[PDB]
Amino acid sequence: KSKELHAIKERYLKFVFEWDASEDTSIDYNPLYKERHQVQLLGRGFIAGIDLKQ
Amino acid sequence: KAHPPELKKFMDKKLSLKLNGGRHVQGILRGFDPFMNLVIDECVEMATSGQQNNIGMVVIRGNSIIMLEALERV
Amino acid sequence: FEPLVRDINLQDEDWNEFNDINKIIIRQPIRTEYKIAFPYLYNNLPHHVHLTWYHTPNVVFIKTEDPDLPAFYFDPLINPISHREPLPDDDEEFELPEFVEPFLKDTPLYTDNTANGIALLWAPRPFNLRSGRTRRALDIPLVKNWYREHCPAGQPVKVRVSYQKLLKYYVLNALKHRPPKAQKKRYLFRSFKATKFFQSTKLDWVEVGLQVCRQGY
Amino acid sequence: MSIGVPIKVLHEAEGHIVTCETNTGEVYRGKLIEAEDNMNCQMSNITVTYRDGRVAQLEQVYIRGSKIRFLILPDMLKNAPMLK
Amino acid sequence: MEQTLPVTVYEMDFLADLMDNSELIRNVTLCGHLHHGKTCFVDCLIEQTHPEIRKRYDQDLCYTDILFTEQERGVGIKSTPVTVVLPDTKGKSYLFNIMDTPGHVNFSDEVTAGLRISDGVVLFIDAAEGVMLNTERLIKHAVQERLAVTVCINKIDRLILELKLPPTDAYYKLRHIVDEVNGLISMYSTDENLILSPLLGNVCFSSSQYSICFTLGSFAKIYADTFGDINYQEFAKRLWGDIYFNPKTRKFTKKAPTSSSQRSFVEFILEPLYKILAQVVGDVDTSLPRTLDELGIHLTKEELKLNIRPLLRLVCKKFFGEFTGFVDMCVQHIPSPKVGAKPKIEHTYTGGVDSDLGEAMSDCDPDGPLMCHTTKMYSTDDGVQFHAFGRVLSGTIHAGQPVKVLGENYTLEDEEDSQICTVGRLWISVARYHIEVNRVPAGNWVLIEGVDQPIVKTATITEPRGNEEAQIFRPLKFNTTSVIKIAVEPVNPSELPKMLDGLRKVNKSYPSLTTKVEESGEHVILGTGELYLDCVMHDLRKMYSEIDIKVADPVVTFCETVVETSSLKCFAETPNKKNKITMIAEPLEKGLAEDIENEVVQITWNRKKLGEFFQTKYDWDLLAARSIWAFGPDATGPNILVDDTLPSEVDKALLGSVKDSIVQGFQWGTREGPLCDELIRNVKFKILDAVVAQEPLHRGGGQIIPTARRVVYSAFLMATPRLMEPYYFVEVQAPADCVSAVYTVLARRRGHVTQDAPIPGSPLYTIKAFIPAIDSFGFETDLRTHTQGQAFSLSVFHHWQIVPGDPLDKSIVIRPLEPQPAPHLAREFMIKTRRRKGLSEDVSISK
Amino acid sequence: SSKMLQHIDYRMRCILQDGRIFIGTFKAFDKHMNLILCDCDEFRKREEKRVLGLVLLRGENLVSMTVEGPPPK
Ligand SMILES: Nc1nc2c(ncn2[C@@H]2O[C@H](COP(=O)(O)OP(=O)(O)OP(=O)(O)O)[C@@H](O)[C@H]2O)c(=O)[nH]1
Repeated sequence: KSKELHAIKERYLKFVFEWDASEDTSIDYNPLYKERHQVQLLGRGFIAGIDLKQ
Repeated sequence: KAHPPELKKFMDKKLSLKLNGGRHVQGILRGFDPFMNLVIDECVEMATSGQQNNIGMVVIRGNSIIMLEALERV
Repeated sequence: FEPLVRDINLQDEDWNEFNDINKIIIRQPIRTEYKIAFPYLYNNLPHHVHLTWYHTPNVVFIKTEDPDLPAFYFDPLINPISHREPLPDDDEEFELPEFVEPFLKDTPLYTDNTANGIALLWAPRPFNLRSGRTRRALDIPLVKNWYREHCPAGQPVKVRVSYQKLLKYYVLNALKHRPPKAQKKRYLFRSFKATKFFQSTKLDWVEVGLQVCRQGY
Repeated sequence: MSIGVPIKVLHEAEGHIVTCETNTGEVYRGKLIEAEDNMNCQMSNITVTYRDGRVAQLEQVYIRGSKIRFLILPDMLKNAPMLK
Repeated sequence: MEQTLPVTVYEMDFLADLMDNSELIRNVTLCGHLHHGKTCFVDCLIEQTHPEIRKRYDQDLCYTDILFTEQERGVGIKSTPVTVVLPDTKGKSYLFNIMDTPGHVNFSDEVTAGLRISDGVVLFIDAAEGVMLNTERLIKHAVQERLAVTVCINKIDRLILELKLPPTDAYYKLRHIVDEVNGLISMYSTDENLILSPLLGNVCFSSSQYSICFTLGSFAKIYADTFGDINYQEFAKRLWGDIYFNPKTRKFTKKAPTSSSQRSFVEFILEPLYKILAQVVGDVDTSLPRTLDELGIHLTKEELKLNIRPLLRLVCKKFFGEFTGFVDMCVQHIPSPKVGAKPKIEHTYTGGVDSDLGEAMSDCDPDGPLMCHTTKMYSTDDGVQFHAFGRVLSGTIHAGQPVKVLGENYTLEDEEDSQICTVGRLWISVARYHIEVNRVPAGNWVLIEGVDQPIVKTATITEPRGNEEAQIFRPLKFNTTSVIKIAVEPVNPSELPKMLDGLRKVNKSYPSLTTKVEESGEHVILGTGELYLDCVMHDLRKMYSEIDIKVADPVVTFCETVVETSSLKCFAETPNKKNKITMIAEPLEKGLAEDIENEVVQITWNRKKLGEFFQTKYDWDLLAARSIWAFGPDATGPNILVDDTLPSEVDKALLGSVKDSIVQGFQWGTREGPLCDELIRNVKFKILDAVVAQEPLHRGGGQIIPTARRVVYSAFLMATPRLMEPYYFVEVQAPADCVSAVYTVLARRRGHVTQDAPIPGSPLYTIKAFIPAIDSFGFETDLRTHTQGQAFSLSVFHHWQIVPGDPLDKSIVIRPLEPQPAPHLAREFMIKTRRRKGLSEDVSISK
Repeated sequence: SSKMLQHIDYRMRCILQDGRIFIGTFKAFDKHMNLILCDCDEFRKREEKRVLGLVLLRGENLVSMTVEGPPPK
């Protein structure tokens, strides 16, 4: 709500080996763009890499 | 392979059928065969003499059939 | 990325009778995704806007689970079909000749490698192929399709920043890509072997590694 | 290998104007409605000329295929893909 | 002729000679839901009629999505005409004029433009998806425009390769699709002669990706060509429905022999196709050459080395061959221009079939008066000059022939809209290359050059010095209403004329585009949706005007209405203070406005039929039922004007002198509206007392019309005014798991879900919901992002509903940049729209 | 039957059962020997030529045929 209104107002008015966390994106206010519904792939497809049993 | 000739549009239809020896025949169609041998109801002879002679149930060899015309509108 | 070209800013456009914020009805904010999806509607001065690929029909592929089922089988994941015609009469004299049967009648409907052969249609490249040209070992990125996925929610911030940074260089490579220049085939090692100063053999890789280490030293 | 080209050309002639000359020397010019593998022609709007030269009008005609001497087809059929 | 063209299976001389015989021409439009396979078909046919133009192995050559944005978006945006000569099953050749129409619900105007100049419709339906939203909408539109309807169930391979249904269940799915189409047709049409069934040859089965296209007759002909002694026409009559084959008696019965017996369609058609596909995709190395030997297909060695998809395409192409089933369908069940001319003149000609010119047009005689109707305008890539496109309903158009072009406002008494022009060139339009010709007879489609100057949307091209009593064809009646509204303004005000010229050009391109200039000097574009306006602005900025254009926020068009009867009977007098009118305003009965707009009632009816209709349908007495004066701002506006003046109180003969002016005043007043200069909807205006000055020098003209408009406004303002939102109808297809996510996305935008239901034979679900148009911008993107792309939605305008708040309430305080609560949405929608229009800040409620 | 594919496109005169002569361009033939002759003219005996065009004659009345002119351009 407050971040909602603030976004509306804004729109209309050394060797660093590790990346700085300030460069992160996806720090969003809309709950639809944070809690994205996860694809289930009919319960038979799985994401690569992660352990299958998990 | 002898496909039946298409006369279903000429079904139940008053027709004039001319012949080999200059003969000509009139009536209504009731059926055919792949040899187009033709059955006629209410057949009328009307030979070249000019007098119409009626017979009725007749069946004609297709080998002598020259030309089929539907007098009534199809 | 960084700004492609210095231009006007969101704080640089003065109030006009056009863009007056008192004439604007706000229901839901115009997110950046809305401006990417329709670059010519939600955006002023669109340049270098590559139109995104619109919807692709949903591939309703039923992944098999048990190989002891028929290849063509009404899977429970498929919603049932609720049951409920100028046909000729039986007495109509139409008979099918003696030597006429459906085209492939002896051929079985499905073989023991039909379910697997269909699942290969939707396999990612190169598993949807059956022939091709060999690639170099270093030209095969095994994780390139890992970081092209969505940023994984719940991972620490370092992981997500790594994902985005990998995507940045991927996009830069795909964008700054230049055509390979035309040239005339000249090979260094063939030239070396042509001269009398070099000779060929066949050694273990470790031995050659030791030789290269000592030679560099 | 089964059905000859001229029968195919006659099939193409359906819908055009055709003139038909049967063994009795009778000329039938009219719109060809249908044709079969045999020369059985169902053809319409006939301007029919007899041997003596008398001309008549007859709206529907069906000619037995065995009893055609020759059939004159419209010239645009010379460009049929089947004639190449 | 004399134009370098791709080599064809036929020769263009044959094509030119076919155009003269109107009985061998088929004017067909391809329509269907989005991405239902309508475009390969065209190349899936261009390839079969163009040996050198082939589809790429890994990429489909759309060949009719010739546009830039069409090629990147992969979405049909504009109709593309294709003229090809296609052979029949019997070897006969017909000339086909095919209209490839876009399937997106936003671009329905292109579909109506195609439907106007077409005699038949081929509806494409995905075999897996089934009957979707646009399929129903296009069925309704086609049966309403009196077009022959045929169905092509495309993408049947999805039943085999994706869903992997058993052949019997694939048959059930196909029968269910056909039954759904039949039910829709019977719903939107009264006469029964449009029964769709593969037994009648109406329905074809196809898979354009793999070059499969067969009817029952074509497959029976494949059998006959293999085994000579069978009659394929009688065979085809037993290949559908609950008719089973008995191999012992070699006869087809209506009862299954014993048990485990399959229907004829499964045994003879579906099972062989299943086996072909299964062999190709599973046993290509093991047991493919043997089956190919059985079917008589011999593939060369380098041909068997192909990938599975090109190999399947090639095998099916060899087995099936040309698309003769499609041509059989369209020849048997789509009228030729000669036969279909009469319904076309009956429906789309203002003069009616009975007119003398109507008769000559209904004959479709190419030696008669010229009568060409153009509905599409195609711009050359330079974007300077356009080319009109339409069919020649009568006569014959020639290159270099001067013509008289009639606009949309041209009447037989106002002959000022007509303009003489000179035809420059004529092209027989094909998808990509234009084949220039010298003349085009009746019944054909022609691309005309030189008549683009005086036309905006549609035209009727006739001959000068003849055809004096030549009227026009009715302007296109579209499926939807343009609601989404955006404003445009050049970045540099110096180049305003350039943007105006570009606006004229885009108005020419898009049939349903409405560009208007508001009172405040604001240029406004009306569109159907986000994609529609996106592509409109893409064309405007890049194609027609090379300047930079600013775009305002999207907004919708509102409508104004009432909810009770006016408290005090309003009155208004002329400046002469002699003529006085008294009116009251009350809301119309439920469901009457829709009856009025949909031409269920017309004021052209005699007073008797009007009265009886109102009496039997809405409980009106004869006095009021026959008392109707006008029917809203247009001839079919959703408002009614009724006179309750008693014969004793006011002399009716004198009232007739001012009837013709009160009607105009009421029409203009409803056209403007007092709240925010929006249309008035669903309002009944009753006149109670009309004091008329006897002297005609005092009444009539510019004295009584403004009084009528003012009294209309004041009467409207007494009964509680309300605003009206356009409501969108959204259909969403999504898997079972993402249904809840769809609900969550909808709940945030004032959405109200009507129904979710499984798609029979598919693992997906259809969610149908209602969403306000204004609370819909980015809804598609929200739904496709929250669901990771697994849910897709198409939205179309449905109806008008009242905004929750009360527009006339000064107690509400609104901040400039915050979303408002529903209790006072109407107040914001009203004042902000007024500010946008440039009017005062608030209304002045008075008498 | 190469004995007549060799004769295609050649200007051919064919003799009919009733004595009619048909001169034209040989286009096509079938097993029943129905002939396709384009820009065909008929010669009857008193000399007279009647231009007819594309003639499809049934095999019944065809008797004898002979090359008269080389294929045109
Ligand atoms: N599985 C399958 N996919 C097909 C078939 N035919 C086409 N497609 C694909 O489905 C999509 C449909 O694209 P088009 O055929 O161009 O779409 P359209 O029907 O013209 O509709 P619009 O996008 O509105 O123009 C593309 O990805 C095609 O390659 C088919 O028979 N089977």
